[PDB]
Amino acid sequence: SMKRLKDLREYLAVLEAHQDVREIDEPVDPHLEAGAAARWTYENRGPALMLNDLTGTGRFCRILAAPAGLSTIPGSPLARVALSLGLDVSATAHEIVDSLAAARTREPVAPVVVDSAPCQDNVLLGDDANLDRFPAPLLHEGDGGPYLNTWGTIIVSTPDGSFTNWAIARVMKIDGKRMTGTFIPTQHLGQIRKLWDNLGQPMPFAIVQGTEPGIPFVASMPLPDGIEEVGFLGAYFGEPLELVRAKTVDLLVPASAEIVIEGHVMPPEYVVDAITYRDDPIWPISVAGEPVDETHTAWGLVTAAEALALLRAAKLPVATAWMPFEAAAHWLIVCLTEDWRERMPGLSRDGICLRISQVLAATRIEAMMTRVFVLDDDVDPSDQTELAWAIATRVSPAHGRLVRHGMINPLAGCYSAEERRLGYGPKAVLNGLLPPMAERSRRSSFRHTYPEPVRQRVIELLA
Amino acid sequence: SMKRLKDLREYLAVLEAHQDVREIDEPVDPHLEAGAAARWTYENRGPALMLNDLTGTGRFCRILAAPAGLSTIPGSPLARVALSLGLDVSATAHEIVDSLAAARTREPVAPVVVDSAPCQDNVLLGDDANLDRFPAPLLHEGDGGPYLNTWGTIIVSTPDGSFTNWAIARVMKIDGKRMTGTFIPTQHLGQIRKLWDNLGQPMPFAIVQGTEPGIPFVASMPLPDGIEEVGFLGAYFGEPLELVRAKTVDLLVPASAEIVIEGHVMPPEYVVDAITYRDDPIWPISVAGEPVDETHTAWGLVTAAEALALLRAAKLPVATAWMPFEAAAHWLIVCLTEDWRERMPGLSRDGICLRISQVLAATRIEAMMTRVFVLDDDVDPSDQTELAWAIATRVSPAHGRLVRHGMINPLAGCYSAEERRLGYGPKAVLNGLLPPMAERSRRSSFRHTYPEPVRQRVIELLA
Amino acid sequence: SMKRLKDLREYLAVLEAHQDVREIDEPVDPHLEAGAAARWTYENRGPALMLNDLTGTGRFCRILAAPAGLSTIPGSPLARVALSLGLDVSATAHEIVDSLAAARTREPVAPVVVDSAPCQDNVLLGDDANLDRFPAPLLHEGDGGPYLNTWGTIIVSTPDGSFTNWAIARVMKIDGKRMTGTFIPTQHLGQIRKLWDNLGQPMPFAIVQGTEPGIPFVASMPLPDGIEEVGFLGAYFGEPLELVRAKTVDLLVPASAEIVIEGHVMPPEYVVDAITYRDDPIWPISVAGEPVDETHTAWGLVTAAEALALLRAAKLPVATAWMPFEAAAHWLIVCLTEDWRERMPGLSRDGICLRISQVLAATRIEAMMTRVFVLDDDVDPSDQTELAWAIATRVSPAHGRLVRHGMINPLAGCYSAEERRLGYGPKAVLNGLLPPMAERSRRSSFRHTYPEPVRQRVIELLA
Amino acid sequence: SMKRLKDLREYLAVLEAHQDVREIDEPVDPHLEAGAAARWTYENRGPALMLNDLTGTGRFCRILAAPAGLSTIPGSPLARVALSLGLDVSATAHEIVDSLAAARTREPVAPVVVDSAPCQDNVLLGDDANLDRFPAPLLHEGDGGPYLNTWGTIIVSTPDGSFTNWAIARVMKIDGKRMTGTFIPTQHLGQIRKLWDNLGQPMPFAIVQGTEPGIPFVASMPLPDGIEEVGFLGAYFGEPLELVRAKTVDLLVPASAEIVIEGHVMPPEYVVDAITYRDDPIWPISVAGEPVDETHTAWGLVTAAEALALLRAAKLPVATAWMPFEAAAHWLIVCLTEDWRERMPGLSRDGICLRISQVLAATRIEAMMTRVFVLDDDVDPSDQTELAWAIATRVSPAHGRLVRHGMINPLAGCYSAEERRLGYGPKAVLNGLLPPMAERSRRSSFRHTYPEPVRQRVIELLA
Ligand code: NA
Ligand code: NA
Ligand code: NA
Ligand code: NA
Repeated sequence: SMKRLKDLREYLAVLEAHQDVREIDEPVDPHLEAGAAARWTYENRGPALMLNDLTGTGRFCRILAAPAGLSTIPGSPLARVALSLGLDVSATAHEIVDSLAAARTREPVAPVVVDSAPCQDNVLLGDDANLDRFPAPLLHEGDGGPYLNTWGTIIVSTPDGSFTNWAIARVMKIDGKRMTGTFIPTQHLGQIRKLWDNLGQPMPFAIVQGTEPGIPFVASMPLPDGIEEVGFLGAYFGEPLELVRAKTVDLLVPASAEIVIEGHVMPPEYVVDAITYRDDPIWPISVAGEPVDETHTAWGLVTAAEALALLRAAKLPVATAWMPFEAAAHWLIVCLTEDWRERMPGLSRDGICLRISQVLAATRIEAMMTRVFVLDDDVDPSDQTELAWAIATRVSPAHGRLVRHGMINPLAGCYSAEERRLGYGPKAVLNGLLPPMAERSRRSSFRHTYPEPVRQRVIELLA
Repeated sequence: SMKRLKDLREYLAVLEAHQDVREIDEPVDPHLEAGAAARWTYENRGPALMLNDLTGTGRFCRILAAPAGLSTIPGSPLARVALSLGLDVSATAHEIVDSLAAARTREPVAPVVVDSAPCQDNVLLGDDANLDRFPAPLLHEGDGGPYLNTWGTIIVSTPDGSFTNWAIARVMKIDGKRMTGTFIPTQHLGQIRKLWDNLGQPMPFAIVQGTEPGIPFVASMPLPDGIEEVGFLGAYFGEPLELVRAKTVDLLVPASAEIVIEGHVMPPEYVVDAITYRDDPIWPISVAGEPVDETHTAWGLVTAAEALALLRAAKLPVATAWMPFEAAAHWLIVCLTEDWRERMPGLSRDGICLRISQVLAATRIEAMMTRVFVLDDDVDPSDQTELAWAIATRVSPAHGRLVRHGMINPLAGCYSAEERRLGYGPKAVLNGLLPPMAERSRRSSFRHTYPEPVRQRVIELLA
Repeated sequence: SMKRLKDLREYLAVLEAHQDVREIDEPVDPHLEAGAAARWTYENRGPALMLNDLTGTGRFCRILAAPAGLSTIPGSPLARVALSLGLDVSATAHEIVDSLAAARTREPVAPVVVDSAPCQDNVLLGDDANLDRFPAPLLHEGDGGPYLNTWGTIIVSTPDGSFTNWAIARVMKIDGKRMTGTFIPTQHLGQIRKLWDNLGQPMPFAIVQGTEPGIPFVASMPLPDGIEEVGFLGAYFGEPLELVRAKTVDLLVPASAEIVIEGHVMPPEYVVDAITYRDDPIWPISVAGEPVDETHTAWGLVTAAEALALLRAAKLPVATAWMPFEAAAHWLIVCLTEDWRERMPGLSRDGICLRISQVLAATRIEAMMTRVFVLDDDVDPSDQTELAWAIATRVSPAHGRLVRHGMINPLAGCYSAEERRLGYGPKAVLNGLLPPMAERSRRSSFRHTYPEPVRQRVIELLA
Repeated sequence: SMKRLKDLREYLAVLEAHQDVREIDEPVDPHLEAGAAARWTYENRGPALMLNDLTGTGRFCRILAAPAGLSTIPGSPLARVALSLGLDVSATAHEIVDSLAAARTREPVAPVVVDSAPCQDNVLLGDDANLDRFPAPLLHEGDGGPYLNTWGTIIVSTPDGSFTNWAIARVMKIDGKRMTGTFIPTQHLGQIRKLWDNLGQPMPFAIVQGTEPGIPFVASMPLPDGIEEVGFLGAYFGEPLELVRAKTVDLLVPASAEIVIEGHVMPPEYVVDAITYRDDPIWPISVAGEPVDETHTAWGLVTAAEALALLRAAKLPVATAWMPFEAAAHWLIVCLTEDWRERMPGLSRDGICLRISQVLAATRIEAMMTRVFVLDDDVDPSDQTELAWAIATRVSPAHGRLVRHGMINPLAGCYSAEERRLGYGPKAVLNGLLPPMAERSRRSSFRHTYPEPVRQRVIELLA
């Protein structure tokens, strides 16, 4: 019973109904103010912002800030993530990652090609296809230039057209016709780009902004090599995604897009050949930084879902997995089921942490995990206070730490200059599992230390 | 310019004015319901509760739950602590610990003896001095019996009457005339009790409930041997505390008390000889458990203030110290001033962490510190999210950890059964200090990454 | 100016001249006594033994015990290794590993095919090719059966005949016509066996015993995939090795062999089709166990030479590398040149240990290195006492340790049952490098603390 | 059945009988050559040297070098230590430390005062008591000046004359009448000196050279406060030591001395008032440095015996304790009895290492132990190769390490400049204990892997 939102207009109408989006009619400068407005919103847990009037381009193209920031909906901080993934506004952290991990066990659903889409109501070709017609947000003071892609999806196919990857990567503006961005060889955009370099031809590309809200989550997900995001999205929502043919390149793009930037990557510069957009386009942005923004609510969250699916595929009894937002997507929490010993009869607590480390180390996501804490599932790892309490009271100050050295996340902060320069540094797995213990010996709180009738009576008096 | 609240009535009238206390007129059972009501309040950040009607004793003696729990006052979660310590309702974590540490550098102020006090308006002697007249709260299902003292102060003097210690220790009820509690030889109540055992005489004692709100904070503070709490309280508030002579023992007690239990500790059982109380007495309780209760807001907080004073007395450039409530008073955070290298020219980051560890290890509080994180003072350690972000992004997953083994806190959770049985286990100091770095290279947030006029303009549009 | 010994007779005549081989004319039982005689010899640093008379087969086939054990030659414990590798009887540990590592930078020398060889003076075919004609030594009480190969070389080619690997692996006798041994898929015998399994044909093989003494050292060496041992041996000695065609299989075998066992590996059982041998054959054995035997003098030694070549190929300033015999080939010592900082200007001591760990982790030999100690080259790592002194006085008891977890050596002793069962466990790199220090501040000994004339004068008086 | 050697002449006559002392009749310079001659002797395991003719003083006073260096006696490297402690020339490492630890459980034996002694046959008083009459050896190039005491004993009493400590401490010559040396407040010479400073009087002292060989071993032993060395020596040998009254100070000195230097320590300079000596005096020296010298054979050895006695007094099942000479007295090895689990039923391997660490940390010797390895007693920790093999094959590369930080040995090499400057650094306890294992699963050697008759038969053939 999914509640898939089919485009950004539907997503915004649902946020509006829950008073979780605010319109700003005063002029906002894309030079630093739009980015600062997004940071204020994340950090104060404000409503998403629709910047209706931007210096330089006026009311032509709106900007959506904090598209999946923490929500203002009372009692539902994950509501933007939940709604983006077609779940109830009050879906829990565990229901979200479990829904994504469950879809990894299902067969991919091929998309369907539609003849027309609102994203092509307006078409700009040749010299008219110029990025100077749209906002060029300078998101942070020290950035190298305007970051045109922070929440949109890059689409590239292999030369034969048999495989297509969808990915969010940062793209910076050079001028009105050119953009640039990194093509890491360990990522899929780079692997596909190498195939176009071997044939000696420019790689065709498309960048879509403001699609249905589920796409940027799956485009952030580190799926295995050879698994298409569009197929996974189809299996996740239980129906085909509708794609439309691009106007100047042989690529299929989401029909739900607000804006489509088409072109070729020269053998790294993106060259714009066409820009298509629906009437009154909206360009979402994501302003990465300290917690909590979409680096944490989308990228780290879908990385936790992928870890949960990989650990379960290795038959480990993992109740849930989560990348705590306060740890800025540097940490993975792995919670084992209460009966993990019955499910894995031959291993001690140290043994199951060794096995988790071994399984995670064989996957694509291992370098992202600066720390993995292994805990019992009486802890909700999305509850900041309960998670800090469990780590402080269950992880020894000296033992239960399994260090590995190898490839590291170059964006992670906890590395020395030498470790960064070598791309070689430590990653740890910390054992916070308890021995078999009665609920009242490991807890001391309202819900764990008082009989049901006493709690009921207190709830009647106070709630 | 202190704003000292002189008794519990004044404290409660100030909480009432800020809508931070709620009266419960329905009957509440001291058998588990009062304790459960206190846990619900802590965990939901509710107003302090005045339980006006208790099963067994009716409206005779009221119970105050969550006397210094987190406050409901908007934007002021530490308001109960701040008001208890005579500070503004909005005093920050740093102003609180800094005010306490500043008083450790001042000369003690001797108390003054008053002839009469409201705590002696009603006097019960002999067979009338029976604890069965007052509530006997069973605070948690598995407790050994009713805990009569969780927030009151125990007063004991040395045989010569030259030195008096005030301390909060748990006291359990045996029957109407007797109570029991531990007398650890490493603590001051035990050290003073040994002097009464050498002379072969029962130690006189007094337990006061519901005093002025500052007393339980200083009675929780692990001050050095030979420093009286009453003298420190006097130096802290900048005026003498008023004491009154006890009716059946040669002891001075706070004139601000709600209830005074007098007696002798038999050579360990407390035997009640007299009970005195003011009209409509209030018996506060503290229901220790998971975060956040007075174990964290008072005991861990005053332990952080004592650590800050000890580190500063060793000439270390410590900006602030704090025991994060989410880590259940297991962790100390030590923040160094930005110019610590100018102040300590001969030490590297590792060197200053070694020095901090050496200084803390020579003090009475070292065994309580399961982990100490050493960080820069651009982090507010009382901000849960910023603290977790700083630890995750600045503490290496492998290096910068200084482990010591020795005496441990027997109540701390992060120890194995063998470490607890030996009383011997690990304590760690973790280095999260950064090399010299520009603000924009170590931060990415609203307040650190945008110019003042851009932030002002965003605040005008959104706040 | 190599001094290559061309067969086992020449090797034995050189040991005889230095009184480093002893003949035992009394009968010795291959059931445990030959193995026990080899252990006594290793452990007491006795001469190599020529067992002239064996129970069951009499004087037909002699056994050579401790072929490369520590030598009795005064002042030359490595003499058997040195002579085996064509070096002077007094070649140092460093000259040995440096000679092997220098040959890794030279082009391979193709062997030459000779028409006849002494190893085919006697030929046994069909039912006559029966292992019951030769000794079947039970080397240790608890072994599964007789180990026929402990010091001989297994020869296998790829189906096309374009690539040949030579390797020492343990082979156990089943009966007179069959033997068995492990074919690990991570080793070359297994990788080549997989190619014969794909075609669905039995893999032809040959096992040679008692070849020229240099062959078992290179057959123990973990060379990169695609580097033939015969080509390396040729480059090392500076001349082609002479091979002869096997009688019943399309394989080339060393013409210097004492015995040649030919056959096919059935898709794991070795089936004997022919046995050829020179008059008065000698079957060498190696009896692995505690230090010091050929596990240490040959396998660990050639593994240190391969590590030295790999570290130098990555441009690291490595003076020498060594696997100390007392650590039973569990440890690698890496010594840096005195001017390593001038050669690697951008790295601290920690940084160069990180780089060494990164380089070693990318190679085939990483899992063998349970511990790597990185030291200065003022330490001779082949001097037991100086090495223990340098580790104790230069490796911090807490810091400078870089742990990695991954594949482990299943034969290494320092792993728990769970780490062995998972094949996953810790390997460490320990930093024992000093800061720049004057010779007299880091040494206190005869050769480092007294002027040249004072030492000369003492040598004149005492030596 | 002790074989106590009563003076240095008897000790030297016993070494002579075993060809373990060599006389050098050629002139040797005390300026560097005597020290270099001692280093050559230690490092080449040469006989002890009697330097009969010294530049400057001729044949007046002989020098004994390497008094307890490793012995030349075949199969008995510890013979000088064994003979010094009244044991058989072939006493094992374990018999030596066990004999010393057994004496710690016996009542002290008061000495006896004799009227005359050979050490007073020649008496120098006033201006004749001048150190320029005796050799002034400059033992190492960079020393601050001549070290007059390296193997002799300093004798000091408390002002009341109720307690006397005997200790070896380095004493440097200033001129003919004055010497200097450190008086560490944590050591006994300093503690006794503080009592003479409180009364405002110079502390009388005596330095004895060339006593009976057992005295420098006990004068090196870190016995508890209040245990006199003379009483311990008496209990160890099972008879009273004979003392003689000093000529110019109220002190008793060993009657077995070669030379007695008497005087007062000025409130730190030793001032010489009298020198007494027996005919043809011998002045022994000890030239500390790299292994192996008396720092290792005496100081570290008696420290291992004291650790063995302290661990046994805490009821730990310790088979033996040893400070390996190759680790330069930086390491303690603690071996547990095979049945330690039966003797300590409630502890795991980690638990017993925690308990050992806790017991050692409460003693005077804890700061000396940079590393403690806890092993099973199937390992002889005095066998260099077996010890290195056991550490490499039984101590995990990552786990089983218990680090403590605290006071360190300022002479130990394994500390950074910051740790030395603070006097604060890490000390580790490493767990090398095995789970219950059959002899053949943990050993592979001649004595452990072959039946008794097979070994007997091999010994008959080869030994
Ligand atoms: Na992708
Ligand atoms: Na106190
Ligand atoms: Na090979
Ligand atoms: Na002493």
